Amino acid sequence: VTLKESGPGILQPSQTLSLTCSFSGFSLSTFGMGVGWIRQPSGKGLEWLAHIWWDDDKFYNPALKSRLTISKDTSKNQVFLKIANVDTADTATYYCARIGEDYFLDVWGKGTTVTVS
Amino acid sequence: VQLVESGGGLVKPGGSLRLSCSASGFDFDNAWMTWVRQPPGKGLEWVGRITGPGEGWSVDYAAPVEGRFTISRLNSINFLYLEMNNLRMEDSGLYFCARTGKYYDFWSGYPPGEEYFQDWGRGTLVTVS
Amino acid sequence: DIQMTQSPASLSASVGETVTITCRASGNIHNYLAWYQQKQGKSPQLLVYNAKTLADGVPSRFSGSGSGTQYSLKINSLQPEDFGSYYCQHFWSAPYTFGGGTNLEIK
Amino acid sequence: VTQEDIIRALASPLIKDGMVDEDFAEYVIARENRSPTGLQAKGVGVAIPHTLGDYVRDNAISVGILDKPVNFSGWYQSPDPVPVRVVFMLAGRTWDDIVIVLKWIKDVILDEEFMKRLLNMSDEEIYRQIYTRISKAPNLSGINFSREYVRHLN
Amino acid sequence: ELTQETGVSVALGRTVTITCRGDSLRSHYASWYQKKPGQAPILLFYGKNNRPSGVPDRFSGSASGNRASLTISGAQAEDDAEYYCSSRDKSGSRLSVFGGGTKLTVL
Ligand SMILES: *[C@@H]1O[C@H](CO)[C@@H](O[C@@H]2O[C@H](CO)[C@@H](O)[C@H](O)[C@H]2NC(C)=O)[C@H](O)[C@H]1NC(C)=O
Repeated sequence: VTLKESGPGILQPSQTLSLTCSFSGFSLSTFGMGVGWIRQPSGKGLEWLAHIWWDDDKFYNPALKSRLTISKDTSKNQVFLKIANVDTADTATYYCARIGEDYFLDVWGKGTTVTVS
Repeated sequence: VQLVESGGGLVKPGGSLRLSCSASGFDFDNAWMTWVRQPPGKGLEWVGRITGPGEGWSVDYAAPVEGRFTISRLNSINFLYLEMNNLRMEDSGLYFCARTGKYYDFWSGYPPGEEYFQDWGRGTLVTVS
Repeated sequence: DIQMTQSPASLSASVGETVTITCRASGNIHNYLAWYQQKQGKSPQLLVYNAKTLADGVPSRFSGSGSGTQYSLKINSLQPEDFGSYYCQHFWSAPYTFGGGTNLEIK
Repeated sequence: VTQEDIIRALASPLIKDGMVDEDFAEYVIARENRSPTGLQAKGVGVAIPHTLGDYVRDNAISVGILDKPVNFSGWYQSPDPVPVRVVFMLAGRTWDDIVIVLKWIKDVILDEEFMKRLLNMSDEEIYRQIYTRISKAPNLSGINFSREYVRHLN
Repeated sequence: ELTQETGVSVALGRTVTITCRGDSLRSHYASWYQKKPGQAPILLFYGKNNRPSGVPDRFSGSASGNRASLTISGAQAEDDAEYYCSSRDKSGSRLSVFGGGTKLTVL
């Protein structure tokens, strides 16, 4: 039931990065299940960016709506985060976390570090 | 509200005839309408019902006449028509044209609800011989 | 949009005392609230969910309370293993925004 | 916090999606004014606006939750309007689809525990439980219901 | 399907009820229509408790179980007529059925 994350280490400003979450031991087709993305700038608290429910609907935080896209693929147990036009301010730790039935983030990954040059 | 039927007459067994019903005083387009018949000396039996625009002009026929009678409407001229083919002796009687509405009591009714006859015309007599 | 306020900005406590933290909503979110604790360099872990129900594997000394727009977490007999950063999350409507949090330090 | 704004608030996602006609809101307000749809339940008051007309393009249920109840005149007459917080806007194109869904909601309303929880749920939870109740029956296929159609009013 | 009494009689000024029986009446309410020979019939009873305009308040319908009835109090000479009960042929069906009717004689 372990979540795994992978993505670019050091990237150039204004390009698009693609962060991929791999799932294992858990099926993303189950009713009531879903997954979201959490960003934590260094030295700051955490903020919510987006999540997807089992039915492939989408919700995005309005403040950054223009720069967030998620592609869900049940086959191969993958979630693709595409974040466009990365600015200096977007340096942060990113986490893949399950939304959970009854609304709670019960399973968290180890996280990944994203640094903007 | 006035409904005047016409087109009845004497037809030999195996023949055909078109009946017409003029309804005025209450609009044709959104209201279901029903045909009912009465052989002389006997009670009523239901003949059939034509639905409105939202149902695709579906027509529900009574079992003893299903597959033999055709009910249709022409809104561009505002008339209701019934075309009968291959009539037999049991089909003789006075045919009435009727308006149909809906009724359902929210807590106590059952789907698909009940249908209410809002008024009836005087009828046209059809005989067989 | 629903905003949320974490209070106090910071707390100061010793080992063995009972302390409380408060998370106040800007709107009526009912019981769709969860509490998490993050350790330095580690992913945050869940403490309590549905405002008052303790999660499996979390010690019984954690307790949620409050109502309406204002909710709180009480932690009794604080031990060395429990220090870190605490956060509340509201699941009433998207975006699922977070509070500013608080750092609880060993004195 | 009047009833006309409530009608517009629940009609909006159906006009945007194309489930109802653009002028649907006017037909349903006129229907409510001529024949009100307020119901006094033994639990909490419920209103079920519907037009039964041919304007609606397809079948849909739009569910609104009000924190501040609004007085809807009773379906079964009576002199006392019923305060309603839960609004079920019902679109459909035949007499039978509306009647069957009315029966389904009737079974929903008399479930006391469902209604008691319903008063305190988020919009997504309402979506999940109504979606489940709709899909459980073999009938009522072909009625659209989406997350956008469940909303809180203010 | 729907069975009615062959015929009944009532004395002038007295109260009688006419009973309609059938199996479809457990789920759906019957409607009542009155026809006087030579005239078009006039509509008498709608659904559970709805008297249409143009009908006097001297009589009303009721139904329960597998029975339905129309109660006519103080019958006058103009009430001599055939009464028809109508309902569904089967519960849940889209076809309507009329029974053989009842002849009401008022003396
Ligand atoms: C619905 O209407 C009733 C009747 O006007 C309201 O009840 C009245 O409320 C006033 C207070 O503003 C009292 O002084 C009256 O005595 C009440 N009368 C009755 C019969 O209850 C009720 O508050 C209204 N509810 C809403 C939501 O508008």
